[PDB]
Amino acid sequence: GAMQNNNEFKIGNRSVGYNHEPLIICEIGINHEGSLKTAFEMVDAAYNAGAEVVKHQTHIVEDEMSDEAKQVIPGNADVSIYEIMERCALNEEDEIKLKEYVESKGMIFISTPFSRAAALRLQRMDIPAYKIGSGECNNYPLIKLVASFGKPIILSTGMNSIESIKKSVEIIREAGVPYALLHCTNIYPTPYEDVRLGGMNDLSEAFPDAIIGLSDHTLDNYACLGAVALGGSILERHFTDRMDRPGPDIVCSMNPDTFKELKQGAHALKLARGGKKDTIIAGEKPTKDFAFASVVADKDIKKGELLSGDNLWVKAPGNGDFSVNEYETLFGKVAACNIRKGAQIKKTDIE
Amino acid sequence: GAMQNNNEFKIGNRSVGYNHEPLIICEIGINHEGSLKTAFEMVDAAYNAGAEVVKHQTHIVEDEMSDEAKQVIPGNADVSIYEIMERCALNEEDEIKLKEYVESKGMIFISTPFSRAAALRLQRMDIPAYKIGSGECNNYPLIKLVASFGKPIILSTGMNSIESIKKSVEIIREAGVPYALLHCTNIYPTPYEDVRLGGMNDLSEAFPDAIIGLSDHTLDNYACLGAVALGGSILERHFTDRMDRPGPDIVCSMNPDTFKELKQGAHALKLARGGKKDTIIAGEKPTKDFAFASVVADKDIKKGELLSGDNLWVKAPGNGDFSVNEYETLFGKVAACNIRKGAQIKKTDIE
Ligand SMILES: [Mn+2]
Ligand SMILES: [Mn+2]
Repeated sequence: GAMQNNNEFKIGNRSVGYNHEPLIICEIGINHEGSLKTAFEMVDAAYNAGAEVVKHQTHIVEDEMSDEAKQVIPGNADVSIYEIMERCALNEEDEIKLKEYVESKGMIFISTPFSRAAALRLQRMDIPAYKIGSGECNNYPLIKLVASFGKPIILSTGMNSIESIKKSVEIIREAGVPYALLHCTNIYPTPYEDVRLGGMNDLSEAFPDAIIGLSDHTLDNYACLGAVALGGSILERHFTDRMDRPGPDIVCSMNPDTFKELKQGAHALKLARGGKKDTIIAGEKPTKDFAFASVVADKDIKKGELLSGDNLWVKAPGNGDFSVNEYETLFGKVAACNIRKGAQIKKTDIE
Repeated sequence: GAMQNNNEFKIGNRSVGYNHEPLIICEIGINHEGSLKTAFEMVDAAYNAGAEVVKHQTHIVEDEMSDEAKQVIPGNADVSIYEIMERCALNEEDEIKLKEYVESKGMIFISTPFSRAAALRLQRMDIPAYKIGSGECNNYPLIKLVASFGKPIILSTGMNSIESIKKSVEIIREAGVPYALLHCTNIYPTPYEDVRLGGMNDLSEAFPDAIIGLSDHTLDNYACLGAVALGGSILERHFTDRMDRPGPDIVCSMNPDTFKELKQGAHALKLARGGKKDTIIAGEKPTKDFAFASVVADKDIKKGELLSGDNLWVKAPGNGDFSVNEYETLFGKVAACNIRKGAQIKKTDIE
């Protein structure tokens, strides 16, 4: 039940929450490999595919990592995280041009700051909402800074327990900004078996004021579609204009075609999800009228004979005086006239 | 939580339940339009597509409907239900040949009896499990007969409230047979908005011993995929060898290609569904090691100076002596030596 709720906030003019259309975040991330030309090509592909939001990563290497980062390699690469981020990072001027380009296509630009310096850059740019990546979910000092900007926060929760996340949510609530929690697994790519969609329920139950979604790094749309069925309001996958691009995140990115498929599926499952079993569906009425059973004579019954389980049965359609629900209530009734085998039992057939 | 359970039973050698691979029932139904040749063509298409189960409908018109049925038209047709069933019904000899053909392809044959006579025919054939359609979900006399055969029952629950279904489940439990409940909406085709996947949860909560699934009549796989994400164990769609076939149910049927897509998606979502947020994923360890923050000097600190929020900050990677969680614990500590701006704070750097 927890995920079926009225929680909502706006990112600019776009309302997100269970009662709204799911929102797909196209995470270009570092997929541009440091090139504004490639980034624009990817923004073009997102726009033409029907995207509403393009998300960036804001990398200021000096403030985001210490020299130790030069000695440590990610699971999906063979060089240091420092080398990757130095290679892919857009400087401030280029990132400002990227935000302008995204907005010139009528889409929303948001980003993930990976540092204090990055957070401050985005505040100067006045972005409408902040994403906090799973690597920074336990970075309470950074979250406190970002929350002070007064914009909604979308918090990815991979690599963190509910217990760890509580401290971040406390900081966010204290700042008085609305927020979303995205369930996430940070393996690039993520196997289906590690997704644990049930994590979304767990988050929603622990944090009843949270908007809930999924950030994903599997190779396809199945996990995100499943998330929508569960009640997810925000979906995030990395995004590329084409799958032959180089880069460590390309492998789990969606492309224009698969984005379009996700948007279509998300809409269908937004419509199909939730609701209640007992809700009466007007469209079924012709089916109920022909398919439901009425009580019929199973033998010729003479006037004055007793109705029973031996001489009554039930058959479609549902327009007879007695429904199958009343079948046993007729036992012991007296035939008021001769009753023909196969005929519906009428109220006038009994005394 | 209700749908995440250990409930199970077998249909022949095939185990069904939340902890098993989802089972897709290929409901040929009346799609053969009364022709054994067409029925065999459809069985061939199901086999070659990878189907495990072919489901029939067993129609003995005299016992399933009274003469009133000649005056009533289904929502998805323009002739009487009587005319449709008389046209499509396979006689006993032909239905026996159909069961043999399905089994000769190594698939399981089950069927839905729409009458007492049909139920008795299937008992003579010794089918491994019985399906009860939504039109018969409130046909308590028929359910009592079928349950007496001692085989598992798969009960569709469209057009019926939880209250109505309780009476059928009582009968089933009394007979001592295991059972599944399929959530269902009986409009042909069903709009996404009428699916109400939440109905599955409602059933599971009301009937905690039930295996739970979805029977569907939408135009595509989205609803069934959503059902798998929720914990569904049995999926049913009508099945045709090709979509250009005539017949009132063809429109919402899956074909070989879309069956294959559903089977693939059902497997992915069987893997991805459920689980817990706090579960530790071994594969994320390299990400945690590079991405998590450690405490660093934010200024040159001279020996004897106090550590504080002004001269400390936090940065990746996660191999420093102090985690971001310990950031505030260092406030007021005394520098045991000169500490260089940007360096990780070490245990030997404090008194
Ligand atoms: Mn990511
Ligand atoms: Mn059906």
